[PDB]
Amino acid sequence: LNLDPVQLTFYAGPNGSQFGFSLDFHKDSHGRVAIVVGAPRTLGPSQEETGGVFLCPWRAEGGQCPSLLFDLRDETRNVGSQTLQTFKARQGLGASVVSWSDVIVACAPWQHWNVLEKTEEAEKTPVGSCFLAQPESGRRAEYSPCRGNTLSRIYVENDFSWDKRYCEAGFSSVVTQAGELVLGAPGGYYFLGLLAQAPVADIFSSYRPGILLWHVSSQSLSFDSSNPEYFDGYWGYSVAVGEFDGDLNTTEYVVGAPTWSWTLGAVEILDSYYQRLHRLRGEQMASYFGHSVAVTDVNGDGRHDLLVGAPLYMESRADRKLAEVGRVYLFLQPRGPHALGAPSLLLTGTQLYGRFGSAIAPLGDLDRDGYNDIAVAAPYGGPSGRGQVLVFLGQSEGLRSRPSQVLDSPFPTGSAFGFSLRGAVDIDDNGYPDLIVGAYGANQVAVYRAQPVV
Amino acid sequence: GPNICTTRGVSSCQQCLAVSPMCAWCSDEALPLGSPRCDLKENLLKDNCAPESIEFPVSEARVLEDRPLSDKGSGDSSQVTQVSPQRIALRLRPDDSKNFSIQVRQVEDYPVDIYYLMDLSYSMKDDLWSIQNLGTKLATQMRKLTSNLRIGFGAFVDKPVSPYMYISPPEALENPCYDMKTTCLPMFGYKHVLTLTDQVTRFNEEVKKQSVSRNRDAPEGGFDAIMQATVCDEKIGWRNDASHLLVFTTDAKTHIALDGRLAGIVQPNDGQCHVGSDNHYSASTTMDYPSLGLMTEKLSQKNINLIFAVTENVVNLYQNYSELIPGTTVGVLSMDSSNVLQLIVDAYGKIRSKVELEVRDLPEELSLSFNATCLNNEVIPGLKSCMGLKIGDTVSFSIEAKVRGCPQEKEKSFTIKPVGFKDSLIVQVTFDCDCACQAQAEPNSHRCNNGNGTFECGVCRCGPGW
Amino acid sequence: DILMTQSPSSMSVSLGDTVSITCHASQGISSNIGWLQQKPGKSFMGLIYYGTNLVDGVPSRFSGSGSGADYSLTISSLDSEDFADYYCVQYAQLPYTFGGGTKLEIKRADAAPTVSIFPPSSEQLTSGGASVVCFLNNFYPKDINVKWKIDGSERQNGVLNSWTDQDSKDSTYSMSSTLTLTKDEYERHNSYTCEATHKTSTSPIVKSFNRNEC
Amino acid sequence: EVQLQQSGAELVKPGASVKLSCTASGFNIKDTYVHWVKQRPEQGLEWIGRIDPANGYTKYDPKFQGKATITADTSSNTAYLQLSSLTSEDTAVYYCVRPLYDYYAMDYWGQGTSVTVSSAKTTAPSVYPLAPVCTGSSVTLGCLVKGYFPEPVTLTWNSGSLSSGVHTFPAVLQSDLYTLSSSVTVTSSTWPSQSITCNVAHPASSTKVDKKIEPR
Ligand SMILES: *[C@@H]1O[C@H](CO)[C@@H](O[C@@H]2O[C@H](CO)[C@@H](O[C@@H]3O[C@H](CO[C@H]4O[C@H](CO)[C@@H](O)[C@H](O)[C@@H]4O)[C@@H](O)[C@H](O[C@H]4O[C@H](CO)[C@@H](O)[C@H](O)[C@@H]4O)[C@@H]3O)[C@H](O)[C@H]2NC(C)=O)[C@H](O)[C@H]1NC(C)=O
Ligand SMILES: N=C(N)c1ccc(C(=O)N[C@@H](Cc2ccc(O)cc2)C(=O)N2CCC(OCC(=O)O)CC2)cc1
Ligand SMILES: *[C@@H]1O[C@H](CO)[C@@H](O[C@@H]2O[C@H](CO)[C@@H](O)[C@H](O)[C@H]2NC(C)=O)[C@H](O)[C@H]1NC(C)=O
Ligand SMILES: *[C@@H]1O[C@H](CO)[C@@H](O)[C@H](O)[C@H]1NC(C)=O
Ligand SMILES: [Ca+2]
Ligand SMILES: [Ca+2]
Ligand SMILES: [Ca+2]
Ligand SMILES: [Ca+2]
Ligand SMILES: [Ca+2]
Ligand SMILES: [Ca+2]
Ligand SMILES: [Cl-]
Ligand SMILES: [Mg+2]
Repeated sequence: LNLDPVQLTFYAGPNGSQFGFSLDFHKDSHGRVAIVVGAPRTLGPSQEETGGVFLCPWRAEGGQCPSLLFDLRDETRNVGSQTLQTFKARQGLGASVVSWSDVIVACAPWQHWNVLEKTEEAEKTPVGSCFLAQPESGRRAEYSPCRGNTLSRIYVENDFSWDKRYCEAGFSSVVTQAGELVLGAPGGYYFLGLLAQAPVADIFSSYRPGILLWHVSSQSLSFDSSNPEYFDGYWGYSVAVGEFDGDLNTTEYVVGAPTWSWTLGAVEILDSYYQRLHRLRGEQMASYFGHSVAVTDVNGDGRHDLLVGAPLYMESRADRKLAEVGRVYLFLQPRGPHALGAPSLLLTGTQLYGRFGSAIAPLGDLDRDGYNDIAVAAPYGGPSGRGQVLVFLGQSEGLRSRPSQVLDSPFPTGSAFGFSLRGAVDIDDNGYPDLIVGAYGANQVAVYRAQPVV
Repeated sequence: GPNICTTRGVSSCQQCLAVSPMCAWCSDEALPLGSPRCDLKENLLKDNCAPESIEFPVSEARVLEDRPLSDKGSGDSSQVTQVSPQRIALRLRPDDSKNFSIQVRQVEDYPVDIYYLMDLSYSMKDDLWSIQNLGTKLATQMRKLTSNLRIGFGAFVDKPVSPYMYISPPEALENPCYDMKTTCLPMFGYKHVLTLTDQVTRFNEEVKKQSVSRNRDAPEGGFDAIMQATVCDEKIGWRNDASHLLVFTTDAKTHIALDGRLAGIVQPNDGQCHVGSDNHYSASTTMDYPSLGLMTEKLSQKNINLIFAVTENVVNLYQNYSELIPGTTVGVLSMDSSNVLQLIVDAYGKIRSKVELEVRDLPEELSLSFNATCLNNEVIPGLKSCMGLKIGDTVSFSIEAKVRGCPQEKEKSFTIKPVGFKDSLIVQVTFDCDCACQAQAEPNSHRCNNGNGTFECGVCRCGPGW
Repeated sequence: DILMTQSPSSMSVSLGDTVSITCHASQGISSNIGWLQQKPGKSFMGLIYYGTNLVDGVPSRFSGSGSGADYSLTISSLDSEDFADYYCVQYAQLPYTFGGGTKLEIKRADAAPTVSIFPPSSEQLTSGGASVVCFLNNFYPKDINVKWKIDGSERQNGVLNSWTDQDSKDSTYSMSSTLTLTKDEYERHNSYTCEATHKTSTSPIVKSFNRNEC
Repeated sequence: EVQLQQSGAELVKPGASVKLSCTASGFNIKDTYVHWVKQRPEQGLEWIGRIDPANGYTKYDPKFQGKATITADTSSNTAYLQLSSLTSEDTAVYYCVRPLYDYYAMDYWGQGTSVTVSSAKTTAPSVYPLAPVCTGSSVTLGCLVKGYFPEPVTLTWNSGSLSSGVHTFPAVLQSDLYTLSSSVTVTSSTWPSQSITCNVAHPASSTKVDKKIEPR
C-alpha cells in the first residue's frame, strides 16, 4: 500500500554474475542494517564462473558493493590412503544467502566432490557446500554435510540407499531464532531430497581449514525412504521455519517438495526430529506446488500462518482451455492442536506465463494497521511481461483478495524482477518495514522504502 | 392497432428500425399529420405508402463459396474440401438473428505424417531391437487407410549435464556404460535422425544404426524433445495438409519445467527451434524444460497430435498429463515396444473420430448457438462437437447468430473451424442498421426551422451542434 | 608401511622449561599426524590432530608444527602433570603407524645407589631353591648396570631384574636384581656378589657375602 | 560427554578366544570410525583395524589378519574386538579409539582392556624374609613373593604402619608365574629392636600370609 515506487534505490553487480539471485538483510553487532547479495555466476580467480557474495552498505543512492570474500580454490587432501577433492568451478556460490545475528551464510549448491582410492572413486557429484562468515571479525567456516568417502561400488551393492552424493546442500536455507542452520538438499537420497541441520556455533567451533571431511556431532539429517511417492520429489527445494504445534519450546520446519508423488507437489510441516505433523498436497500436477513457502501470521491471532506458491498453476478459462498463470495458497493455523484445513484463500495470477507465486515474502506490518502483510512475485507478469510484485494486506479473516499495490519492474525484459524477495526489516530507520527485490537477469537489486500512509 | 413500432414514438428512420426487427419506415411526403410512418410494413401499405419509400431490411444469409465435400483426400495439391460451405454472407438488422448451416467431413484417404520420437535411455535397449522392421510393417497397415504416408525418427535421453550425466572418470564421458561391461553412446539431449519421408526403408536402416545411452536419474528429458519436434518445422518436415502424429515412447517419468534448477539451469524455455545442422538440440544444457502450457500452445499452433505411448508402470501419470494437454492420446506400450504398431493404428482412429467446432474472432455483440447432428440424423441441442466417428463419416451443425443492438462498425467477419482441420467457414457479417434514404439528406433545409435542421427520410432532424 | 621415528627416546627436564619432541616419517605425510599423551598408569589423551590443531580441552602451552615428513610437539613452560609419555601417529596411509614414544622425566642432581645383598632364606632353601636378592635404591640418573659374580666369575643365566618409576618424592629410581639357583648349585660355590656401575663413580659399587661365613 | 567404557580385564588360555567390548556413552557409536589399538611395553603401539558401525565395513592391518575380528552392534551402542587362537604374544592392553572432528584422526580413547594369556593355574605365593648379612647408620630389610598366579598382590609393612622409606617393585613373569619383592629402610636403632613384618595378601587364591624378619 505505502511502498514508495517513485524514488527507488539500485545496487548493481558485475555483468553476467546474476547479482540479485538471492538476498537478505543483515544487521551487524551494532544493529546497522545492510544487504547481503548473492551472485552465483561471478568470475573466480581462474576467469571461471564460481559465484560470489556482496555486502552492500545502506545508501539511498545505491551503487556498487564490496565483496564478502571466500576461498574459491579447489582443495586436495591425501589421507587414509585416499584422495579427497573439491571442485568449485560453476558451484554457484551465492545461489542462496541468509543472515542470522552477525553471521552470513552463503551456499554453493553445485559444488562438486569426489574421492579417489587407487582405481576406484566415489564419483564426481554435486554435494554442495555452504560458506559461513562473521564479517566484522573476519572469521570463516564451512559446512558440507553430504560429503562422503564411500566408494562407488558400495552404493551399487547396497541399491543406492542413503546416497548423499547429489545433495546440492544449500539449494534452500533458513536459520532458526535460536541459531540452528537448516539446509535444503533436494537431490538427497538419490533425488528424494533431505534436510540437514546444525547449530551455527557448532559449525564454527568444529571447522578447521584443510580437513575437508569432519564431523559436526550436533548435526541431524533427515531420513531416506522406500516410498515411491517421494522419488524425484526434490524434498527441500524450499524451506522455512515457524511455530505450528503450540509448544513454544520447539521449532517446526516447513519443507517444499514440488515434484512429490509424480509431480503432484506437496508441502510438509515437521518437528525438529523430522517426524511429520502435516502434509499439504498440490492441487494440479506439474504446477510446482511447493516452489516457495513463507511463514507469517496474517490475521493477528498470534498463530503463524502458511502460504504456498505454485507458479505454474494452469487456471481454467473459457472453452475448456487452461492458462498458466500461477497461484498462491494461504493456510490459517487453527486454535490449539488441530490440522491445517483447506486453503482459506486462493490468489491466482493474471498474465500468461507470469509465474505468479514464484516468491512469497513476509513484509511484517507495512501499513501499521496491526496485521502482517505479504508480497507475491510474478517475475514475468505485467502487461509487458517485464515482471510485477503484488502486495496483499492482512486482515481479521486472513488476507485481502485484491492487491493494495502493484510494483512494476524498472528493468528491461528478461530481468526476472521478483525472482528473489525479502521484507519485514526497516533499513532506513523510519519506523516502516521495507522491501528489497532482486532482478538477477539485470544483475541488480531494487530497494523499496515504505512511507507513512497517504 | 398501436404496436411497439408506433406507441414508442420514434423521431427518425434509424430510430424506427432499431425498435424491433418487424418495424418499417415510410419516407413518403403524402402522409397524414396524425398518422405514423413507423409501423408494420403491412399497415404502411394499408395507409397508401408508396412502396419505394418503405425502408424494411430483412435479415438474410446467402452462401458465397460452396464447394462440395471431397470423397477422397488423395490426389490434389490440397484442393480437398472437408468443410462446406466455405464462405457465407450474413446480414442482420438490430436485435435480430439468423441461422445457417455447416457440414464437416472426416475425409477418406487423407495424407498422414508420423514422427517417431523415442526414449533411448538404457532401459530401451530391447525396444530398439523390436522396431527394426516397424517402418515397413507400419507402411503395410497404414496403406489400408492412406496412400500418402511419411515417417520420421528422433531420439532423446536427458540434459547432458551433471547430475543427470556421469562426469567421472573421463572414460565415462565417452562411454557412460564403462563401469559395466558394455559400450553405449555418449549422452545426448535430443537428436533428429530422419526427416519425414515416404521411403520407409530409410526408417528401418536408420533405426538399425541407432543405439542407446545412459544417465543417472529416472526422469528423462522427453518434453525437451517434444518441443523441438514441434517448432522445428523445416527440419522434421511436417506437411501443410496432413494429419501430424507425434509418437512419444518412454518407460519412465519425465522432467518438467523448473526441474532444470538442479543442473543450474534457470532460463525459461523460449519455445523456439534450436536444432542446427548437427541435428542436436543445442540449448539442452542452457535452457529449462518446457512447461505443459507452452507445450500445449505449440502443439495447437502446429496442429501436432501428441501420442503418449508409455508402459503400464507410468500410464496413469501420462493419462493425467494428457488431461492437461487437450487433444493428446494415450496408449499402453509393451516393455519392448513390440505392440507399438497396433498402438499407432488405434491412435490414428481415435484422433479422427471427433469433430469439435471452434470460433475465432467472434465480435462481442454477436452470440452463437449450436445444434449438432451426429451419428444418424439425431439433433442434439446446445452441442458443437461430435464423437464416435469413422473415416468417411459426415456431420452437420445448425448455427444461430443473434446480435445485441447495432455496433459502430458495420462489417466484421469471423471463422468457424473444426479443431485440427485445415478448411474452415468464413462468415462475413454486415449490420444493416441504416436506411438508404439517409444517404440523400438535405443539410440546412429550408423547411426545418429556418435552416436550423436537416431533412432526411421525410422528417426534419436537428442539425449538428444543437 | 610408514615408519615413525620419534626422538628422543626420553628427556630429563624441569618445570618451566620449553621442550620439543620430534617425529620423522619415512615419507611425506602432509600434516596427517596426531600427538598423544599417556599419563603414568593411565589411558591416552589426544593433544594435536592434523599437525597443528588442539583437541578440545587442551591447554595452549601445547602446540604442534612441521611439514612434509618432519614434525614437532612443543610444551612451553612445563607443568607438573606434563611429565608423562608422548606418541606421534600418522594417518596419511593405512595401516596407521605410531612412533616409538618419548618419556618426560624430572631433572635433578646425581645420586649414588644404596646397594644391599640378601642371602637366601632358611625357608626357601628347605624347599629346594636358592635366590640371592640385591637391592639398588634411590639413584639418578636412571641408567645403571648390575653384574652378578659367583666365586669372582660373572654369571648371566638366571637373573631377573625389576625397576620402579621415578619416585614422586625425591625423583630417584630404584632397582631390584634377583639371582635364582637350585639348592644343589647354590652350595657348590662360596662367594656371591652384585656389582653396580653408575655414572656417580668410576669404581663399581660392590657388596657381597660368603656362604656359611657371617 | 564423549566417553568410551571398555569391558573388564580378561584372563584366558592359549588357543581359546576372547571378545572385548567398547560402549559409547553420550553419543551414537554410528557417528564415526571406531579403531582398535594394541599396546605392549617393548613393541609399543600397534594399530589393529577400524570399523564403520554405520555399515559394518572394516579395515585391518595385515599383521592381524586372522586373529582380529571387529564388529559393532548399533542397538547396544557397542563395538567389539574378537581375538582367536591366543598366544603369549597376544598379551597386551587393548584400546578403542575414535576421532573428534577429522574423519581420520585418533582423539578419544577408552580406558583400555587388559588381556593375559597363560596356561598357569591359580597358585599361591611363597613369602620369604630377607635379613641382611653380619654395621652402618641405616639398615634395610626385604621380602620376596615368588611363584604366584595370577596378578595382583598387596604388600604392606607392619600392616600399613611402616610406609615411608619403602620400595615395592613391579612383578615379573618367571616361566608362567609372577615374582615380586619389596625393600624397606629405617635406622639402625629401629631394628632388630622393633618387630617389622611383611604382610602379603593374594585375593585370587584368598591367602594372607605374613613373615616376620628375623636377623642372622
Ligand atoms: C492420476 O490422477 C488420478 C485422478 O486424480 C489419481 O487418482 C486419485 O488419487 C488420489 C490420491 O491417492 C485419490 O484420493 C483418495 O480418494 C479416496 C476416495 O475416492 C473414492 O472415490 C473415487 C471417485 O472417483 C474413486 O475413484 C476412488 O477409487 C475411491 O473409491 C479417499 O478415500 C482418499 O482419502 C485418503 O487419502 C487422503 C490423501 O490423499 C486423505 O486426505 C484422507 O484423509 C484419506 O486418508 C483419497 O483422498 C483418488 O481417489 C484417486 N482418484 C481416482 C479416480 O483414482 C492418480 O493418483 C494420478 N496418478 C498419477 C501417477 O499422477
Ligand atoms: N533413496 C531411494 N529410495 C532411491 C534410490 C535410488 C533410486 C534410483 O532411481 N536408482 C537407480 C539405480 C540405477 C539403475 C540402473 C543404472 O544404469 C544406474 C542406476 C534406478 O533405478 N534408475 C532407473 C533407470 C535408469 O537407468 C539408466 C537410464 O535410463 O539411462 C537410471 C536410474 C530411487 C530411489
Ligand atoms: C436448436 O433446436 C432447438 C430445439 O431443441 C430449437 O429451439 C426451438 O426453436 C423453435 C423454433 O420455432 C421454437 O418454437 C421452440 O420454442 C424452441 N425450443 C426451445 C428454445 O427450447 C432451436 O431454435 C434450434 N437452433 C438451431 C440453431 O438449430
Ligand atoms: C434455419 O432453420 C430453418 C429450419 O428451422 C431452415 O429451414 C433454414 O434453411 C435455416 N436457415 C438457413 C440459412 O439454412
Ligand atoms: Ca513448536
Ligand atoms: Ca494466524
Ligand atoms: Ca498490515
Ligand atoms: Ca523503512
Ligand atoms: Ca525395454
Ligand atoms: Ca534422466
Ligand atoms: Cl536502472
Ligand atoms: Mg531411462
